Amino acid sequence: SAFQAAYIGIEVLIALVSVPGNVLVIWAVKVNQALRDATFCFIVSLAVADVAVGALVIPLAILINIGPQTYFHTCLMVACPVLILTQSSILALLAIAVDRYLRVKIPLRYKMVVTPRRAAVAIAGCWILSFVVGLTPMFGWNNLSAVERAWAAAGSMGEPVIKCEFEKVISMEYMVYFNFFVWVLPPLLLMVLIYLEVFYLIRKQLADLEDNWETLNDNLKVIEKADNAAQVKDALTKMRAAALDAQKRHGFDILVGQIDDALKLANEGKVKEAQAAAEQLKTTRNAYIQKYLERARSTLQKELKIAKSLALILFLFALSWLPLHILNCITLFCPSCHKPSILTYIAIFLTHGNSAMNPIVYAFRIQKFRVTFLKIWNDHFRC
Amino acid sequence: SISAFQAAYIGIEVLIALVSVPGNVLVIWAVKVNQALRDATFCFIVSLAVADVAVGALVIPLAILINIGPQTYFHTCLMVACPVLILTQSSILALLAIAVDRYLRVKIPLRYKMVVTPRRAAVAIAGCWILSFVVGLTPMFGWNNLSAVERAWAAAGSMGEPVIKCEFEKVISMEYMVYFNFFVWVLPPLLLMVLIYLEVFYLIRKQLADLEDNWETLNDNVKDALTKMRAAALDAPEMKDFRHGFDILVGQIDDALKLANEGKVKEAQAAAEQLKTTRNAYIQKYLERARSTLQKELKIAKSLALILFLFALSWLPLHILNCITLFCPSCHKPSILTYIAIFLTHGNSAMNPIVYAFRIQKFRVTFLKIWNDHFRCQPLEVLF
Ligand SMILES: *S(=O)(=O)c1ccc(C(=O)NCCCn2c(=O)n(CCC)c(=O)c3[nH]c(C4CCCCC4)nc32)cc1
Ligand SMILES: *S(=O)(=O)c1ccc(C(=O)NCCCn2c(=O)n(CCC)c(=O)c3[nH]c(C4CCCCC4)nc32)cc1
Ligand SMILES: CCCCCCCC/C=C/CCCCCCCC(=O)O
Ligand SMILES: CCCCCCCC/C=C\CCCCCCCC(=O)O
Ligand SMILES: CCCCCCCC/C=C\CCCCCCCC(=O)O
Ligand SMILES: CCCCCCCC/C=C\CCCCCCCC(=O)O
Repeated sequence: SAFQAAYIGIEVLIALVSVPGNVLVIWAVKVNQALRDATFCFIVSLAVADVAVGALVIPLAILINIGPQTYFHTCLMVACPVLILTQSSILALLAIAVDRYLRVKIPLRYKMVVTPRRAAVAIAGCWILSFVVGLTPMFGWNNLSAVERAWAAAGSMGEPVIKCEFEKVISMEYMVYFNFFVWVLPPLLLMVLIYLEVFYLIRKQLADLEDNWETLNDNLKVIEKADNAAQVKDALTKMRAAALDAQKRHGFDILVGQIDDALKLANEGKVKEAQAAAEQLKTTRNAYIQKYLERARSTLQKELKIAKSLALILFLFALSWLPLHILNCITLFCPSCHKPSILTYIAIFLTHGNSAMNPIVYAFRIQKFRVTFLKIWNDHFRC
Repeated sequence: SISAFQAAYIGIEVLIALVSVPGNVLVIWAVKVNQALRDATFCFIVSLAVADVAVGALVIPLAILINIGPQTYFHTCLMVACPVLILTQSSILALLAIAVDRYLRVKIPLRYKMVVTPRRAAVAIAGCWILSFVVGLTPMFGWNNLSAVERAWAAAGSMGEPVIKCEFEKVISMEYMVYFNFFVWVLPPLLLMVLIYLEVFYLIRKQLADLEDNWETLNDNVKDALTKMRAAALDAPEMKDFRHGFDILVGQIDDALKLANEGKVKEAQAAAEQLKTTRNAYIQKYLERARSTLQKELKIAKSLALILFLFALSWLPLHILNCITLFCPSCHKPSILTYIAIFLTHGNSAMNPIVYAFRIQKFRVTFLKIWNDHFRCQPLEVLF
């Protein structure tokens, strides 16, 4: 009794935290034009899936818990929404990971590559494939034949009426081989790899800017204290090459022009005059080049900042979801093994609970959601 | 071992669905892309289209599956019967919204934009669907023949839930269909809409009549003429040109009137010639633009009315059939009359897109653009 009330209460509480948060996430993206980006469009899809868990999956579980025995088909139908919705989440996250990859990987062609319509197609695909994976049990892959044998062996007519249990209607072979090994693990590992790559790229790109910045300062010391024009030329050419790398506009025009005006001397062989260019290059550097460096730093570090937040979401997803899979694997491979009910129950509470986390982590980590949620709260949900 | 009649039913259903789904998807497409259709009326036409897409994509397939399929549990047949009830109810309320929107424009044109706002239109839409789900899901809450079938199942002497040939009249209560759905949730909306449109026409025809009255008053027409011209003027980027056309006119009417106090006709003819120049210079624009904008209000109203007429004409037979089955269970009614009634209702989901294309100019131009830009296969036309 009190345990059932506790289950129902915890479920109700998880649902009560889940639904408003994700509705608020979906709200936040619609109102705010600063969140009109591919990443956020997938966060809306991911939020929608979480709203569906709290609004549909958790109520069904409670209704099945408090309810009577059901037909096989009834229990089979009720088992699928969570399979669809959980699958949608994974693909939605994978979309976010590849979107995060593409930005840093192909920044010049990003806007022409990743377009709203393509993002929409990608979204639609996730849901289509999610319905495909989640409805597979409805097509036939289940224990119907296994239960019909026991129903006839017991000697009962018509469709099997049973206590609605997941393991009674959904095939563990399906859950382990099809769902987990094909449709969970490879996306997870691929995403885990993609993020490592995303960090690797950003850290290297940050390193390259500091490399170019230090190269440009280091060679000014070489030019200012050089004996032979050959030393100055070797500095100037590397400074130029560094400037052409750093450019990948008009500050760089003015700089590279002054490097050419310096270089022009080095062909004749006059060091004295080359010091006059060096003083101007320092003026150009401080006039123009600091801006590019600082803005590149800030915009790269902003790419880094989000990546961590989006990674944390993946970590939380994986950490929330892996237990219930491990449980499905150990039940399949070791049916002889006993596994305590509390471990089963906390695993299930973690999965439903995962629908509450995203809105909370967005509020804590992502600045633009924080400012919006406050505005929505103040303007609409304030006492 | 399938009957040619069954094949014909399935084929006609499939064809109706094949005409219905693309048309309404194209209607929903047309409103989204075109900013000229970003108006309250069209926002209800999207909701009405969505309902029709659902008939062709969900209701017609379910009917075919039930037709070709086996006997079902009572609950299965009860569940499958409801979507059409929801969707049909949505249509009526969506049309009623359109009727009152058409009324409000002509009734309160000055305050229309401040009254009928996007959010209010959205709330109104949402309401239609909520109430539609309420009316349509009522049978799922309990109002059905379950107890009536359970008696016969036990009387036959069979255990468990009733398995039966899935028929509408076997699971849905006729009392519900006649008293609740038809008498409360169909007829009053229909009659109210029928009244609203008559009023909408009445207003527009009178407003058109008044402009021609003022125009004819001005052209027929010293004091008795001038006072009527004045009275007509008081009744009567661009607003500046109208304002100033009226300044130039009323100024010349004052310059004419100035003579009438003294009493000199000869000179007043000099003003009359200038007033005709002012009329043809400025006043024709106001008249013609008012004519065009009023006649555009008239043009849509007829199209939207035709949709109501077609809806009522498509839907009333199946209701009459439900009433006569309820009140006269002894009465025999031929199957063809039952079948054409049912074909009409599913068919109604195909009509709206077709009538929009024929009558409404802005949908016609859009459907062509969507066809050309997305669904064109010109190399087949070149291939011929
Ligand atoms: S209690 O023991 O009475 C009890 C009451 C209610 C519930 C419950 O809410 N169950 C819903 C979760 C069912 N379920 C799944 O939905 N999935 C799919 C996830 C996408 C599973 O993979 C799953 N595995 C299991 C168990 C776990 C270990 C024991 C055998 C399978 N349940 C799953 C539960 C208990
Ligand atoms: S044939 O006789 O085998 C046959 C095959 C298939 C169908 C069929 O597709 N029927 C679907 C229509 C069911 N139906 C409704 O949906 N509604 C609700 C409208 C919003 C009705 O009101 C309704 N009334 C009836 C009949 C009418 C005459 C006999 C009594 C009930 N069916 C309705 C049909 C036949
Ligand atoms: C018993 C199952 C019933 C199935 C009904 C299927 C239809 C589902 C309803 C969806 C709501 C559609 C809302 C459309 C609003 C359009 C708003 C707009 O014009 O922008
Ligand atoms: C067996 C029945 C399964 C029912 C599953 C429930 C799913 C309901 C929730 C969402 C489905 C529609 C997907 C819409 C995605 C829109 C995301 C976006 O706005 O980008
Ligand atoms: C056998 C497999 C069954 C497949 C059923 C199809 C399910 C499709 C569900 C939802 C499609 C719409 C998703 C929303 C796409 C729009 C994305 C956007 O523009 O934001
Ligand atoms: C009978 C009790 C159950 C009631 C359930 C009602 C389900 C409501 C479903 C959809 C309503 C939301 C429609 C959104 C309309 C959007 C309008 C707009 O913004 O254009």
